[PDB]
Amino acid sequence: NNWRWFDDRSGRWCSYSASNNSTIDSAWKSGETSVRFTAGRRRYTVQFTTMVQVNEETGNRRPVMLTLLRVPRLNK
Amino acid sequence: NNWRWFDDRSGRWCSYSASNNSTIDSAWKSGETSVRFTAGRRRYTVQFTTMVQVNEETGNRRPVMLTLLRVPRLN
Amino acid sequence: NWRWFDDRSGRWCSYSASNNSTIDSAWKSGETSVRFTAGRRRYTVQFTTMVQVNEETGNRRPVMLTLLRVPRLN
Amino acid sequence: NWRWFDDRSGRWCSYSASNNSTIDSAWKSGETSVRFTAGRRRYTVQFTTMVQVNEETGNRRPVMLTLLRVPRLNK
Ligand SMILES: Nc1ncnc2c1ncn2[C@@H]1O[C@H](COP(=O)(O)OP(=O)(O)OC[C@H]2O[C@H](O)[C@H](O)[C@@H]2O)[C@@H](O)[C@H]1O
Ligand SMILES: [Cl-]
Ligand SMILES: [Cl-]
Ligand SMILES: [Cl-]
Ligand SMILES: [Cl-]
Ligand SMILES: [Cl-]
Repeated sequence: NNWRWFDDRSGRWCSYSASNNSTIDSAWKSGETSVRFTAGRRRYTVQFTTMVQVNEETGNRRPVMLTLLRVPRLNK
Repeated sequence: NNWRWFDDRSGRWCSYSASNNSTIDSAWKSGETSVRFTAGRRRYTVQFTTMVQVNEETGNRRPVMLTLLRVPRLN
Repeated sequence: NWRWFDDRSGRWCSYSASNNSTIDSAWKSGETSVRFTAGRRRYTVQFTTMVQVNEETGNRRPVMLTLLRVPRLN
Repeated sequence: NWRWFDDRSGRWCSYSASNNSTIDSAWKSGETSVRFTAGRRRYTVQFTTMVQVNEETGNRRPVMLTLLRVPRLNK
């Protein structure tokens, strides 16, 4: 949905699974400074103070972004 | 609770109930141009293209806003 | 990019070009408030409550900041 | 207010004041992209993907726009 992480291999921003997006976005809305999530057993932490995702198995750091919708909304 | 409506009587922005905030925020995230909700004995439409809430019983209009959290977050 | 709500017309209204520039400059500088005048009336915008206040009467009208989509559409 | 991500250090990095101003001026004017130079390096920032492209090598560096809280907090 609205969070993305950048894949350096493909050179593209990528969406999370619905479940992981909801876990991240819920922690964002609750004021937490970081959040843990998994893809299967693979562990990750998103650090909101640096906007980086840390792969907790390889240590690789990928940037994250929060997409923003226009305000006000455009007419259809 | 990230949506707010302005109360001209008190001069303050006000929160929605958790459930009404969720209805509004779910329609916002889904790309809808407006959303209806019920609070007490009144039905309201939030018009996202104008950022105004309309009381459908009386026609009264109140402005709305979406709060935004800082990016990046502070330590 | 800044607007104030006019309850008489029931609509958000744009600020004048100069008032918009004055308000947006203070916003970007991290200030908590900014002064301006319109129609020979003195106002303060309070960014911590997102309202404009008539300094003589105390009347509060809400303000909003338009936001651009991120990413941008093609 | 604009930042680019450095995959070597794993950190977001600031632009020079002049390059930040070039990027932000194009952002505010509705452009879909903007070119800038830093020394011998030549880049395009693509706002539709939030990526900076090195015009010589094609290397992609993600970019971000910092966002100030609304409403603002008291000091
Ligand atoms: N940003 C603005 N830009 C242009 N016009 C504005 C703005 N803000 C308000 N106005 C207009 O400014 C006018 C006043 O709104 P207000 O400054 O809030 O103060 P009050 O409501 O206590 O009215 C104060 C006195 O003015 C009258 O004679 C009344 O009888 C009062 O005696 C409205 O027309 C607004 O649309
Ligand atoms: Cl990268
Ligand atoms: Cl990895
Ligand atoms: Cl009402
Ligand atoms: Cl004005
Ligand atoms: Cl590069």
